[PDB]
Amino acid sequence: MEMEKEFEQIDKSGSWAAIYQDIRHEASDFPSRVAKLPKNKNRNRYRDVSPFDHSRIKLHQEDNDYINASLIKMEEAQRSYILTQGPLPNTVGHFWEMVWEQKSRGVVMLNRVMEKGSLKCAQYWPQKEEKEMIFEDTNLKLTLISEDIKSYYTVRQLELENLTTQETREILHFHYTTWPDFGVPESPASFLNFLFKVRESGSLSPEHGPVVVHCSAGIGRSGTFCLADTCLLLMDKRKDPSSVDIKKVLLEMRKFRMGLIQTADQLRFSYLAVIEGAKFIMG
Ligand SMILES: Cc1nc(-c2ccc(C(=O)O)s2)cs1
Repeated sequence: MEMEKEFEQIDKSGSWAAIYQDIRHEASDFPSRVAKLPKNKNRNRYRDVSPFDHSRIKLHQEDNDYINASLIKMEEAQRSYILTQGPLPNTVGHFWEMVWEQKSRGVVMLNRVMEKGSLKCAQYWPQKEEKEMIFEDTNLKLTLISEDIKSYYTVRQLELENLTTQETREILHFHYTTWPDFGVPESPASFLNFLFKVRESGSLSPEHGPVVVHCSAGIGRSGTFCLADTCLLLMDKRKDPSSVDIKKVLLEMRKFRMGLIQTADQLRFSYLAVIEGAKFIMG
């Protein structure tokens, strides 16, 4: 496994940060005029990244189409993903209008609501069956239908209504619940267990809209979920599977959203995720 020799090289030489900065240095910088404007400044989780203007998801409202989210389109792999900030209290309604307008089936959440003592997002889904949520500003109802609580994650069925017209759709919320406060998980096994369960739902498949995933600054794990999925997929696609170069794939994703993969631990972990996984894919 070549990636693996290069991986092991790197390990022995203590080069993560140095490879990491290199990618940072060659990354893509694109304008983000929209995020940065006065009116839409209440709409951004702070500290947070900015959606480039060429890639941003447009809301279908005629007065502020703004949301902190991006479309990542991977031509080779035939995968698209929407990456976004954990919603704020003032943007919960926005988040669900995006999910509706974009025909998504799944939402993936890679963090806890509260971490390291602070709120990392607003509690954006109903906690109980009997108590649904109404977002008057975007005219939408959200009802919890079922909950499946497992050892590392939890999966939920949701029913979202478009109150203007009466349509309803099922949305599945996949939540990874055991990403440690500090660092990265030792083994990627649960992480890969989790990615295939999402795959299995149909939420990443071309017959649905793009999967919405949330990455919130100081903690932007989602980059890894996408990076990992795209490489594995390409390994199943090409003739020469050893030609998949995660660095290159990463930079490619970076043309669409700034700063995906937040650290050298996270890059290392990304290699790990893939190597295993590939290995499991061999049997
Ligand atoms: C059939 C599959 N092959 C791979 C890989 C095979 C070999 C690799 C390598 O040696 O680098 S990656 C992943 S899934």
